[PDB]
Amino acid sequence: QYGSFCTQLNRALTGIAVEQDKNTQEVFAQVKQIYKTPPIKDFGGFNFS
Amino acid sequence: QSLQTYVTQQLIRAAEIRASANLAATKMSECVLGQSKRVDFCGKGYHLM
Ligand SMILES: *[C@@H]1O[C@H](CO)[C@@H](O[C@@H]2O[C@H](CO)[C@@H](O)[C@H](O)[C@H]2NC(C)=O)[C@H](O)[C@H]1NC(C)=O
Repeated sequence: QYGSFCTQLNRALTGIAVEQDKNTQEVFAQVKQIYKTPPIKDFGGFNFS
Repeated sequence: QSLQTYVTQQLIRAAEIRASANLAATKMSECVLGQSKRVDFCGKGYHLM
C-alpha cells in the first residue's frame, strides 16, 4: 500500500554498486598492454626490488 | 514523504552535474584556448589543439 517506495532504494544501491567498479576501472585501467621487466637488474646501480 | 525523497535525489544529482560542468569548463579553458602540457587531459597522446 506504500506504492513503489522500494524500487528507488534498490535502484540507488545498485547505482552505487556499479559506481564503485567504474571508479576502480577508471583509476587503474590506464594501460592497454602488459609489460614485464627484463630478468637482468642492471640499472646503473639503481635498485627496485 | 515521497516529495521529500524526490527533492533529496534531485539535489544530489544536481551536485554531480555541477562537478561535471566544472570539469568541462576547465577542459574548454585549457585544451581549446591554448596548448596544454598535462598528459591525457586533452585526449590520448601528445596534444595539439
Ligand atoms: C636490492 O636491495 C635489496 C634490499 O632491499 C638487496 O637484498 C639484500 O641482499 C643482501 C645481500 O645480497 C642481504 O644480506 C639482505 O638481507 C637483502 N635484503 C633483503 C631485504 O632481501 C639486494 O641485494 C639489492 N640488489 C641490488 C642489485 O642492489
